[PDB]
Amino acid sequence: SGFRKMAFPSGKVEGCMVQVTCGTTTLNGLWLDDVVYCPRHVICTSEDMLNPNYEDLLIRKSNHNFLVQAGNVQLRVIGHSMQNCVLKLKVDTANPKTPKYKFVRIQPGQTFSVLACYNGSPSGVYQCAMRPNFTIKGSFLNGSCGSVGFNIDYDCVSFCYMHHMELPTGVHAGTDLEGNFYGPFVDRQTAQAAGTDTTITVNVLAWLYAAVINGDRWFLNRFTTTLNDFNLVAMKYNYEPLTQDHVDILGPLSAQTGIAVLDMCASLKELLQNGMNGRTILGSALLEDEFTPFDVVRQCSG
Amino acid sequence: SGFRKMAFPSGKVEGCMVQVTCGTTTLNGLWLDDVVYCPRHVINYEDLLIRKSNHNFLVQAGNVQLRVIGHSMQNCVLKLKVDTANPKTPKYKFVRIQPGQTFSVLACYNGSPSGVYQCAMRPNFTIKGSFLNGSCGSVGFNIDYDCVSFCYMHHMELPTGVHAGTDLEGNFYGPFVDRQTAQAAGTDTTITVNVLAWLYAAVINGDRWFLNRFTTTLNDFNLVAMKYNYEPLTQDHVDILGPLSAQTGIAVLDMCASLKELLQNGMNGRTILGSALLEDEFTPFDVVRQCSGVTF
Ligand SMILES: O=C(Cc1cc(Cl)cc(N2CCN(C(=O)c3ccco3)CC2)c1)Nc1cncc2ccccc12
Ligand SMILES: O=C(Cc1cc(Cl)cc(N2CCN(C(=O)c3ccco3)CC2)c1)Nc1cncc2ccccc12
Ligand SMILES: [Cl-]
Repeated sequence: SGFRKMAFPSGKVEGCMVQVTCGTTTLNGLWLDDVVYCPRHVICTSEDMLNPNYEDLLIRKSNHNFLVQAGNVQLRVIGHSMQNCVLKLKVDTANPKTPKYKFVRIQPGQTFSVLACYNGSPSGVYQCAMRPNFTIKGSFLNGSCGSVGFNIDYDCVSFCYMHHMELPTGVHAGTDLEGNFYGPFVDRQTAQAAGTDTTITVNVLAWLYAAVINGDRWFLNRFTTTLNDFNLVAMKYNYEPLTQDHVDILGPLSAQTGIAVLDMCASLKELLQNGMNGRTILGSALLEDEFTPFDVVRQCSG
Repeated sequence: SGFRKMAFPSGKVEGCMVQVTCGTTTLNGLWLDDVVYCPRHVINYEDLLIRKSNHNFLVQAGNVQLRVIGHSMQNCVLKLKVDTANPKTPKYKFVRIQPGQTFSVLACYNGSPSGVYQCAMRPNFTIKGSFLNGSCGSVGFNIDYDCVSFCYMHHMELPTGVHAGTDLEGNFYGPFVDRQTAQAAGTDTTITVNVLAWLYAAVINGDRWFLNRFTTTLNDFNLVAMKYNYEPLTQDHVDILGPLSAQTGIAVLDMCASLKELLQNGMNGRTILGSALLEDEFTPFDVVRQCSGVTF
């Protein structure tokens, strides 16, 4: 019993964190096999904030300009290349602690663990979700760039995010491990605004199923809804549209609890209308949207 | 910016988790040096233990079976001596924590780490954990520099879905016993010093709507705290929050006046750090560590 915002154990990623220094800038790098991955903005000077030409800045660098530190050992950079917004520093030593891993690009609503790092050293681990506006609500200070987001399945680490920047609203933007930004963001200090964020409806429904599995039913009602009427209502509270894919995805939790998806949708519509009336659901007075259907099944069933 | 429920990096503890099987029961063990610690309920415990041989305890560390060469009990923990010291043993201490203190839990099943989450020792000595059958022996810890302070070992789940366990010396937190008998968690209260720390975290992150011009006395605040099932705030708590008070410019009794108003009037549709409830599972130290980026 119980339901917590649970992160993956971070050890497999901790053994990959290194410090990358280029000039006056120091940030984190991810050392997998003989490559260190990090944000390409590590090559920017104070004059390359707004409109850096990374190809031009990179061509001027030598391998010995990149100082890479793995624990108390300086690694030797023997090559460098850029892939989209990530810099790949070839090193002369393969990381002996390289886990089984994959690079995966995630979709909005997906969750992942973040291992926040400073100076190549892990500081903490927390659970995140890719918001519908492609930002993440992380906890990051200056120096956290290059910290990564990941999931673990079996003994395989799926790296899905690399931290690049904080937007004016305190939310965070980054890329996958192929250097492609999530969202319409660029690794320039030109003014960029996150689009209006919305609630991840499918995740709220998953969390209501988690509540039912854990013994709570107070929010259930005798009603159902059509998918279209639900979306018309949900949109008025800035909830993401619920698609037939989301309904299908909720099938297993529906079968386990005996509450049809559209019946849970009617419960959600009522909660949006009434609020909680001093009650909580799984220790929260707000509807939680950073647990996916897959997270609920994993945490509640194994 | 941002403020998350953040756990310590778990790698140092992951390299200590092993599976312990005794008869039909399988649970987790903590392998430090040449000893595996686990709940004694894996087995009148003295009478049940005397009947066991070393080979009855099957200990698996990854894909390797360890050899048990001795067994002894310390309070509610069983100590299985093994023939091999754990090469991954970190620098560690066993520490007993107090209610209100937080720690990270590395939830494990079959000796394999499944997740990590941060929680607090409730004033009623339970933890609002997230555990399924097979999670016994999972541990709670804090990290200071490179030293792991192990403070909790999971033993059981109470009827309300909350959890009970011991320190690593086998002493239960709370008035619980390791017997398959209905036991109830006492009425819980809110960890006041932690709520104040989290309000300071909100101020540091730009959430100031709940601030007010008022201050209060420690005694008047505690009278209001008692009324709302909040733990008493001591002068030690006030002193502990001193750094956050100096950083934000909000004296602890000034934050207490903000807290009193929140308790008597509610949030009025507003939130603080993304919560519509007052969060009490961040200590003043947690706030300073997170809002300053300390590493391990
Ligand atoms: O965010 C950067 C550095 C950084 C990298 C890159 Cl690739 C881009 C940019 N920009 C992003 C977009 N932009 C704006 O939209 C803006 C701010 C004010 C008005 O407009 C300007 C800066 C900033 N670092 C840091 C990463 N994470 C947490 C930090 C918490 C404190 C301080 C820094 C942190
Ligand atoms: O709680 C035990 C096993 C266990 C160990 C020991 Cl030392 C004692 C006891 N009991 C004494 C405490 N008690 C109650 O007060 C209670 C619950 C329901 C009715 O009464 C439960 C029986 C149970 N395991 C598990 C650990 N964590 C999560 C689990 C989630 C599902 C199932 C089991 C889990
Ligand atoms: Cl995805």
